Amino acid sequence: DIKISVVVPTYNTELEGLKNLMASIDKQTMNPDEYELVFVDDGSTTDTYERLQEFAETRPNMTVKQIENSGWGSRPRNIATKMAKGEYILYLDHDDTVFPETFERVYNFGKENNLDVVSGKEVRTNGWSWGWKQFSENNPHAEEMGIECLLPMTPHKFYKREFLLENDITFDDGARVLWEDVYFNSKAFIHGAKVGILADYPTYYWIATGANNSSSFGRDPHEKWNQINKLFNFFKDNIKEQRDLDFMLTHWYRSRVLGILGQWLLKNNNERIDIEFNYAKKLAEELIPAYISENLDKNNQVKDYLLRQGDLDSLKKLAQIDAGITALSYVEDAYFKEDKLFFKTSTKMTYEDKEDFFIEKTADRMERILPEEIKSKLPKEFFDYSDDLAEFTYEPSIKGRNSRATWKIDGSTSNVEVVNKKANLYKIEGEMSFSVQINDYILDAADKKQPWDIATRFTGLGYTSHRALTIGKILIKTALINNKTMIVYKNASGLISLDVGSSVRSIVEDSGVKREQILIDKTSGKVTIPLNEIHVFGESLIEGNAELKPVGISDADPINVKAKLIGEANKARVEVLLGDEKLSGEYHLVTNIQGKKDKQQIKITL
Amino acid sequence: DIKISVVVPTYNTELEGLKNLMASIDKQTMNPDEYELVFVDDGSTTDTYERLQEFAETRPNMTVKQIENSGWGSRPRNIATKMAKGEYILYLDHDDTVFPETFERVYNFGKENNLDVVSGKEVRTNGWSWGWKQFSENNPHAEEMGIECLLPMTPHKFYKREFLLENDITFDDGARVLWEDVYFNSKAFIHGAKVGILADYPTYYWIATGANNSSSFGRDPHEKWNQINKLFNFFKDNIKEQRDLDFMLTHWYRSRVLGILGQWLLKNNNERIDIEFNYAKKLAEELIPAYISENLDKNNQVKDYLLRQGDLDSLKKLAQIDAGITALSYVEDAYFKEDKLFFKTSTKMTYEDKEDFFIEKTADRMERILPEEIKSKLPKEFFDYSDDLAEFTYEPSIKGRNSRATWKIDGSTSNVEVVNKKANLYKIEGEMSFSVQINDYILDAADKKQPWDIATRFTGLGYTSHRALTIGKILIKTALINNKTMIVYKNASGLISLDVGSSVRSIVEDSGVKREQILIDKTSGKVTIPLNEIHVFGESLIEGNAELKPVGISDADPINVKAKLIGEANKARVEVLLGDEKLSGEYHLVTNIQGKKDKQQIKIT
Ligand SMILES: O=c1ccn([C@@H]2O[C@H](COP(=O)(O)OP(=O)(O)O[C@H]3O[C@H](CO)[C@@H](O)[C@H](O)[C@H]3O)[C@@H](O)[C@H]2O)c(=O)[nH]1
Ligand SMILES: O=c1ccn([C@@H]2O[C@H](COP(=O)(O)OP(=O)(O)O[C@H]3O[C@H](CO)[C@@H](O)[C@H](O)[C@H]3O)[C@@H](O)[C@H]2O)c(=O)[nH]1
Ligand SMILES: [Cl-]
Ligand SMILES: [Mg+2]
Ligand SMILES: [Mg+2]
Repeated sequence: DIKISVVVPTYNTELEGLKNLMASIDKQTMNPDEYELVFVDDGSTTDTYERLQEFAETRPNMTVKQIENSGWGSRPRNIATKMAKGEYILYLDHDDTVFPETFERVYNFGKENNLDVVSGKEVRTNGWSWGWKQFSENNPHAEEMGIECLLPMTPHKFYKREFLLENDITFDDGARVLWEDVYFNSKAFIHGAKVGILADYPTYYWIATGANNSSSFGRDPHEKWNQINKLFNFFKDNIKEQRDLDFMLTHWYRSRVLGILGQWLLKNNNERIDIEFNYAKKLAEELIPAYISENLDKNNQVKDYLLRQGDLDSLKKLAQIDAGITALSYVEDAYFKEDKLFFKTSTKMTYEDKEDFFIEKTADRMERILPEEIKSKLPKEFFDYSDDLAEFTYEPSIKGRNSRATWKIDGSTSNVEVVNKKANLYKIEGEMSFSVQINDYILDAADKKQPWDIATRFTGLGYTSHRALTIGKILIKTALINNKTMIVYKNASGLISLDVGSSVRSIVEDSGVKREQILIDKTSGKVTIPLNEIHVFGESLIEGNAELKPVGISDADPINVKAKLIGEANKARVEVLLGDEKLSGEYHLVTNIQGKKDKQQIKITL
Repeated sequence: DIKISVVVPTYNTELEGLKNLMASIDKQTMNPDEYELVFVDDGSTTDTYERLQEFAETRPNMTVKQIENSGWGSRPRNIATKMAKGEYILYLDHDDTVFPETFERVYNFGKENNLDVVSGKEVRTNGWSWGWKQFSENNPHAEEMGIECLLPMTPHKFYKREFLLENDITFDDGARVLWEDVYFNSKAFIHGAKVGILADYPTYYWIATGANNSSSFGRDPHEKWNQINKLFNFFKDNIKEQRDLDFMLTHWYRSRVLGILGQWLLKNNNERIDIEFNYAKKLAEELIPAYISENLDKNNQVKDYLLRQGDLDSLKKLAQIDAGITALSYVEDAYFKEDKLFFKTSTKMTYEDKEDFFIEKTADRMERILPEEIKSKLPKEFFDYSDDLAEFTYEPSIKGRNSRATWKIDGSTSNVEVVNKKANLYKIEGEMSFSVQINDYILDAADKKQPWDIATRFTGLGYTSHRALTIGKILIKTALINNKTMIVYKNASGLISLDVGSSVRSIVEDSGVKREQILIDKTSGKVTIPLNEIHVFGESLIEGNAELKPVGISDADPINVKAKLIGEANKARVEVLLGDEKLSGEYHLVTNIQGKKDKQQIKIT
């Protein structure tokens, strides 16, 4: 009785990625006798099928089958679903990987709460978030929130196999379609799936390669909007719950239809803009009710209005007025305190991190700044930000540079003010203070030695700016906290990074060394090297080593000796143990804690 | 009867650079009967000597001579100076050029005021200024200021030949030559030269190339500092007036000795740092008197005190703390009013255009923010800025992108405030308002069709930040002012540029067209294309042409037509006068005013 079936459609699969896929499944904490691997090759030209069988040689739970090419992943996933015998199915693409505890955590979460779909936290290579809303907390009763509980609607979730089979839930392969994972997840919810969200552990890594697509399907504007029309018609005809239908109509109208009416207009030729604008206008009139836009922000209500009027020229004019609106955060102070790293940051809305972004106070109204030729074409309520000045968000986030996983940094406090800069003009300014407990984000053992990058997420007046936290001054601060070496620093791009476990930087080199305070107890053979500036909390002992070379003998072998990085009584030191090495004269001394050597140029005389 | 002699030392000269040099000499407004060219070739490995003899065949006023290679430009200039016959000598290098009206303006200024040296405005390829202080106004009595009137001490000035001969002022001839033009200018002032500054017209273009400033001295630390000791010994031995000695001592101590104790410490290896620090310490103790440090700003006093204490570790920490301090200006407003373009800018001292730079208030002192380890080692007055919160400057400037010439924009009002942001911390914020009268900077004819780049200059607390003016939002605004097409815009690098004369952009393209208000007339064959967004001041009548080409023809060869951009009242228009040419049909209309053609998709049938 198999707990999990891994459905993997392959087609001309790149060999290295296929090997990484196999290693990520082999390293599951779940016992191998309790999951199943089903690979369906979709008529590959490469030796992919031969290699899939070569992989299946060593695995009594991996099944491989070859069919002729179907042009997409829908057909192989459906056949593999009919071949599977596990309780839950994971649709794993041939270029992705899975985190090592995914199978065990997901199944126990699904079995305990009797879930039909488990939406586990998904990681993507690029970006500072993915599912920032939906992956914010575990929710075993997520389907009570509505169909939103399945976003983002990738197919990389865990589905109850008998639920799919009893409701005839398959990927649309009889027709050629984009967003097949959106159809698949919506059908799952329409038939009443009990959904749970597992957000406290990264379950799936969706990897950005360089060859994600090479087909003629979807690249032209006519096929694109044919697919968009088919998706909206699918919602209006199949979603029976009014709340769920309104969510899907609002979410997809805002992102894919109104989404071409902003900066997109500045990145495309007039021939393409004219084609897509007419399609979008026609869809709004034909499929999108007027009430959908009443629950949108002021800016999206402006785009919706001008779209239905065919006033593309005003939209182009608005795209240029809006070009560059953003909110970058600067570090006001960064310091360690007890076992945490503390930050104080500040931001404001600007054009491209330069002059201030402004709104106007006219009478009792807080208005968007527009030329009077634009304001004379719009309902006056659509550029009035009065009822929106308290809807600002300002939050920190972190991202592991190895795992690519992103997390919100909890416990932060912020405050956004609408301040009168000059005359009747108002700028928007934010301040925020937060701390980082690095253990919150260390889930796999690999996470203990990793660089982390800090970012801030600012939303308001309809704009969203999620950008790396930055600092102008040189920032280098080290800490030895409960056996964790930590270095917060301005990296070479001017952004804020945090190294933990000497992944990229040397804590001895960044702390400095009191050279004139080095002690040499030659009877015990112990060389003590006090570190200069370092925040030490708790007791630490990190084993490492060091290298000695006789000065002047430039070709000499390193003399390998043991070393210890010690934190105690809020001081840090490196102790080098000479041991049985007989030494006489001056020597270069280089410490090697956690695989990172210092550049302090230490010389001792023995 | 020669007014100017042009001394040109040559050595393996690039042909194109020499041809440009010869071209800029021929362009002089002065009649060639009143100037001469004296070339001394320092024994070139290339054909440079035979190229010089070729240009001198057609010009009777050019003398060419070759010598054995001396290794530097000092000896060839000295030899050309003995054979020159003019009243004034200009030392011109084999990779530079001269502005068209230099000879005439310099001689007239020098002869009117009986000057031994005319220090004319020098222009460099890179940077937003050159001689920002000395080249700020004309001064026929510049020697009243002291030896400072000759900075920057390049050899690219005009020297009365009789004055050089009578005082035996020659270029330093040696096997190891460095800053020879500093000695030459200093010796000129030591011998009591009447100096005049010609600031209102750019006289010399010192060009940067791919082969500049590559020699053993200045590339090797031991020879570099041996030359620095020669220069300071020269100052104390030869300069006799205390005012001039104090200036040269302070200037060169600050810039070349203390100048390695800042950001230089973060760009060099510890081996070279130790070598040059010990040289700098020994030189400060032996050649620089103690009172010299009292002429310096607070940050330089700190560097001087820690240098004499040999405290390199504190200096390295201070450089780390100081890294990135700057001041970037943003456009708060930019608009055309009357005949000028108006700007409202703002700035604050920051680290790399990010978080604020702060100073800290304690009791009655405005202190630099420093760690206690360093504050404990410093005299208390040296990190107290309170006496220096008054001496901020905030000024605008312009640079011609073709001529490379830089100018200060006058008439601006600015205000720098020290603002208590939070707690006891104080930031430094400045506001500025200025206008641009482009006729101020149009001197030569080529200056009419040029891009102009705008910059701001901020100084205070010992920092100097001269950087391009920048804007984030899309900025495109056009103007037609007294027969001038002017377009202020954000360029491809996010900086403020002003195109005058359509050197980059089509003013019709950026202005828009009232398409429905196109007045047609077969009575005279003149169509009228009104312009939408443009600031029109005064009457304008620009000349140009246009084309007419039908729709959808394979080998469509257009027909050329006359066009005129008209500026009348507060509105602007294009008059594509046809008269008599072709027949009818659906054609296009691409105007071509001042060599720039619009792309607004105009069709007339
Ligand atoms: O003719 C084909 C083409 C693709 N595939 C399979 O389709 C999957 C996705 O292909 P991939 O190269 O990973 O595309 P991506 O763009 O990275 O994948 C995203 O976009 C796809 C297209 O919508 C979705 O199917 C995926 O779930 C989604 O992660 C893989 O298992 C392939 O083997 C086939 O089996 N046959
Ligand atoms: O063996 C040589 C080498 C150079 N030169 C001349 O030296 C002059 C300056 O050299 P250049 O190639 O122009 O270099 P730059 O770095 O541009 O020159 C700057 O730096 C020089 C060294 O201080 C000064 O002499 C110059 O005036 C100054 O413009 C030119 O006229 C050369 O022909 C010679 O006569 N003989
Ligand atoms: Cl440009
Ligand atoms: Mg993929
Ligand atoms: Mg040169």
